[PDB]
Amino acid sequence: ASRLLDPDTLVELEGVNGEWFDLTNGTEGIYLATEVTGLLDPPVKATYEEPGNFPGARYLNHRVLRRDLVFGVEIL
Amino acid sequence: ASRLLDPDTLVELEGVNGEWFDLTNGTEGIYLATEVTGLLDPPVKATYEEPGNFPGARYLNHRVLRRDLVFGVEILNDENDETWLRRDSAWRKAWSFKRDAKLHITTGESGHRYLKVRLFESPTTDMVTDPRGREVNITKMVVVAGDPFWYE
Amino acid sequence: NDENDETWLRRDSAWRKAWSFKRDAKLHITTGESGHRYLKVRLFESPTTDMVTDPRGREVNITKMVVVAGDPFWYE
Amino acid sequence: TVTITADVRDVTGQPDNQQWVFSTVLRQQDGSILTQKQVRVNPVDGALSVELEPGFAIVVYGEYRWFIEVPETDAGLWGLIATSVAVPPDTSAELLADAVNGYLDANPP
Amino acid sequence: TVTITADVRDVTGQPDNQQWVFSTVLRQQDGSILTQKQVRVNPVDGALSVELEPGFAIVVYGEYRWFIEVPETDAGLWGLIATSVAVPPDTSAELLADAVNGYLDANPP
Amino acid sequence: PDTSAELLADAVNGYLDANPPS
Amino acid sequence: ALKDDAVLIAARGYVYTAAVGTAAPTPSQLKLIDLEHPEAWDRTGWDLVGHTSEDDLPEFGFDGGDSEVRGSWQKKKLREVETEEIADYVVINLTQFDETALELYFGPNQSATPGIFGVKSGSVVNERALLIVIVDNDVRLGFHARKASLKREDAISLATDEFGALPVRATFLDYQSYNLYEWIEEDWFNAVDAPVVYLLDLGGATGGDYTLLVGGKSTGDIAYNANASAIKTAIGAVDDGVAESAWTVTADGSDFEISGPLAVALGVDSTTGGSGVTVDV
Amino acid sequence: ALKDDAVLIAARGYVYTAAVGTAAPTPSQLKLIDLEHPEAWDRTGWDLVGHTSEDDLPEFGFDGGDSEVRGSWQKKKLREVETEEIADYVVINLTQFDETALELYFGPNQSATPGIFGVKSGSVVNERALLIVIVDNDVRLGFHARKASLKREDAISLATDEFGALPVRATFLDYQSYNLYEWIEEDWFNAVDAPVVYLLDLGGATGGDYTLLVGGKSTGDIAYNANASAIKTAIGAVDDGVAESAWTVTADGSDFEISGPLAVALGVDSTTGGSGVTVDVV
Amino acid sequence: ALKDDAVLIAARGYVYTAAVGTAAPTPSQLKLIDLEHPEAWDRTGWDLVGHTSEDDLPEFGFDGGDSEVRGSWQKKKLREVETEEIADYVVINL
Repeated sequence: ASRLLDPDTLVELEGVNGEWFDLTNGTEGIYLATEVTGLLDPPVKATYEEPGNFPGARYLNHRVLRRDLVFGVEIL
Repeated sequence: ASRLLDPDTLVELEGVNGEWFDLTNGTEGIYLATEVTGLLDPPVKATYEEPGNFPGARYLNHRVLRRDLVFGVEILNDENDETWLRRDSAWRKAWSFKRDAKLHITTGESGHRYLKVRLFESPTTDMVTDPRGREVNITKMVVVAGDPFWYE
Repeated sequence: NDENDETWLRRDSAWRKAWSFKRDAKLHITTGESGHRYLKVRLFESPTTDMVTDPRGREVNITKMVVVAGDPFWYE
Repeated sequence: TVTITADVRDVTGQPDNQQWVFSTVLRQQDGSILTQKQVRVNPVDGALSVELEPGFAIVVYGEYRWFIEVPETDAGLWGLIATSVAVPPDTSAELLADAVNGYLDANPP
Repeated sequence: TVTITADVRDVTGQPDNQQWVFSTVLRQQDGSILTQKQVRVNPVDGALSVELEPGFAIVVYGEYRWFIEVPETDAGLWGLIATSVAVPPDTSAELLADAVNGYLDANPP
Repeated sequence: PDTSAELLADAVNGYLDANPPS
Repeated sequence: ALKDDAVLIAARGYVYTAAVGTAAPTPSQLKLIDLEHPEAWDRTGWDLVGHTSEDDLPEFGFDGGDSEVRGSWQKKKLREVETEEIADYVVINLTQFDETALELYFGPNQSATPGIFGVKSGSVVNERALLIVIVDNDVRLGFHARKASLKREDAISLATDEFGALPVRATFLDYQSYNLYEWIEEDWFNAVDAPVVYLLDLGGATGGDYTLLVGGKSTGDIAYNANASAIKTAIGAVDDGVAESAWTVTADGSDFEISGPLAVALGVDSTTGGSGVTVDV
Repeated sequence: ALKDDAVLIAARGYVYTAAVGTAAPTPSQLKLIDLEHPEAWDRTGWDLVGHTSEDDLPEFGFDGGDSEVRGSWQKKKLREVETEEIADYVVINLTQFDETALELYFGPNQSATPGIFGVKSGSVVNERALLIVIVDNDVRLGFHARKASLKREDAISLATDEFGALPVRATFLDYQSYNLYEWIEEDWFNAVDAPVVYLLDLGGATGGDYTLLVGGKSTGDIAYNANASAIKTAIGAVDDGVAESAWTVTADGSDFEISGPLAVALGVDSTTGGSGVTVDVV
Repeated sequence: ALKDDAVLIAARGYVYTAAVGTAAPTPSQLKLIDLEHPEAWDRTGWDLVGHTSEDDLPEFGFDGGDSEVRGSWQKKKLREVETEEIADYVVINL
């Protein structure tokens, strides 16, 4: 019936020198901003062919592409 | 004189592992979410030639193309294994690029038909903020029927 | 969208049956000032309806027609 | 099943082959369940002909809806339409008989 | 375990193969946990049969929904539905027993 | 939920004796 | 100044509905029907909409109607043209909460149980015929529309010290080649140049009796020798609301001048001589 | 006019919330229940919301309802079409600052500490059933929604000389094939189509005559003794378009029941003996 | 109808500021403390803001909070969703 939604989601970056950032709690002064693209599923290119002069199309193949992540960080 | 329009339309998806979703009643916590493109007639390419100087054109061919169905589903964020996260992953498990799911449509006056459907692009949720913190999320579906007709 | 076999579903179905890509329908126009002429017309794209919500639950629906006359004249 | 028929024309005496629709309320008859499927029937150049199960049926044509009692012998469809009843079949009593029959078929003496 | 069956037809006596849906609340039978699942069954050539575990089940078919008690031996499906609709759980044992008596007097075993 | 089937069974079994069998 | 009799104060009025396409009272009937009992009059099928707001009278609005003057290239103002199609409506403020008013506001009751009005999430089609009678002393406007679509205009008003309200918009729609709507007064629209006098001629008949159809129903049979005052009472008896004092009969020889609120015609004559009796406008 | 008993002043009223899907009191129960103590009555689990604004009353509303008459290419007006879907709500102005009002305005208390109401960043799901009873004299119009979602409509307001307010919106939602909401009153909805009757009582008179008004105009003279056929004659004989076949008159001992398409009243009494004549609405 | 004692008229009131993170008086202390002299309180660090308007009392606003009903393709009203984050504020007239 009545409930506040507060997820236990914790996001961290481990850097190329083994430095760490908590982007959920901002103990390094950095937070993940609103508007993230590229979490959840990676892009897929599906491929179909025309069957000659007949209805529809036939499945050939599909490939998972590189994952492009677009985000921002809020730096105080 | 006065009337309520309340159609008997039932929309169901059978997933690639035989998992079922009622997208009308949402008993699995998932509903079909407003604007649907690509039910009703399939796309057709009609070819005409317009050669020389005579008035108008000649018909050459017409071909039924693949259906690109575009739709969304609204997934309610409830408690335990009825959280948005558990439901959107149960939804994702029903679909494949390689195997056909079936979309079933039933009406009182025309009966039952189904469409064989696959993913054409990866299902997508907008993430302005953490979706586990949202009350409802819409997952956007771009799906193909390569055999473009509805079967009994 | 009226009742029984006069529902929108049944009329949009009867309407769709009148048309094809291969065979001509005749669009007939009559006026007092020129009398009667007709145009030989075929589908060029499949008829489409907006489905923001289930069309059976809508009190009126527009079906969009894109049609071609490859013989472009109005005939007596 | 019983054969119900009519001959169907337009005002100029040419055949009219638009569909007639037959249905019913959900009920048991001869141990089968009759299921409310709407059945579309084309006249064959006039000559509408459909086999129907006796008792209650719904007829639809264009704008019209009629409730009919199908006889136990062959009949003309217009006679059944002219004699059409207002909405209700009195189905409440049949379900008790169905229950006691189904019970006695499941655990007889 | 128990086999429940019917023959299902449209108003013309031709088969109707639309799905019947079977469910139950979470409960225990012979050591098994039985779950909230919905199982979809199609009649084959108009013949319907489904194995069911005895006790409480939910049957949905189009707009209709019925709560049935599946018996410990094989039975016709419509008798279980007729039992659910004709004689609700909170009925008077007195007047229903006299109604049963009245039909038995009209048609003994 | 509670269900009717035992009640109808008792009523039919009762009258299968109270109007004796043949 | 021109016609003071046509100047209108909408002091009281009535709102009715009926099945789509039903006819209103004729202009000669509207002048005499009992407005609180629509079951009493001959154009059957009308029901009262219930109480309506005492302030906030019916507003006869419209959507669209935006217009341009079309100009030539040399600044000549040629003609005025409509850019959007005028959709006429009336807004009606209902002020009783009976099923009569809720069925106009929400559409048909979705509950079967006694004492409940239910509402659901579907789309509703709610088409009616509509009649509004505006009463101004002894003047009576009718407004009639054969088909109006009904919807919620605004939300339900509630207050501690005023009547609650259920505001509906009635939107006029086309039906079977009739007018979209009609205004009604015998005295103000398609008015006659002078009061109509009918001529009744006995045609040289002698003996027997004859029977007029005054106002579209049969009179009590009139003897061939009846004088003007005898005809005055015979017309002023099978009334349909018009008393004897409303008519006037005058004569010269075998020719009678008949005048009054309703129509006159001849139904039956004993046919005892000459041409028989006849009537003309 | 038609039913003046169905005209409404919202002079007092009560708001309750319950767990989602909770049944409201029946139409027959609503005429009797104690509105101050919802813990007492047969359909349990309603709690009072607390005090609410005594002049900014419960305000119904809707969003959407954007609607279009669409016409043909030849300017015929075909039908009227919903374009934006109707979303339907009530606003309630709350005037207690107890936790029972704050749980509606802010959602669940995020503190366990006695004396503290805590609020956090994040979205709240706040579903209830809602019941509103509106009262004027002996009339009690009920309104029920099985599922409403509660949110802040506007800022908390404070004044030096008026009760401060927490404004909440309750938006109605679909649930388990029930109606979206219901209006409850036993007298007003799915009621009996009972015909109007006028009871003519001759008062025990033993001489003279009387004259009814039918449709607001006089009949002739009716003798103190007359059968239903003589009453139906005198009523039908009046100048209006109503036929003597449309009226009905029937006996009940000393009194006649009159029914028909017009109002009936007593115009003149010239009877002798008895109380004098009376005709009354049944 | 429930608590008459919980109905509030804000006839007087006091506005204080402290360094970020400072704890308020406990619910029990707030019944007892002298409101004109924060120096006397057990929860130290509070200081009065000065006088504030008696016409323009503290206004508890918020920005955002625009919200929509999510609805099925078959018109079922499912749930309300907040479109924008509620940014919550008080306006004080010093």
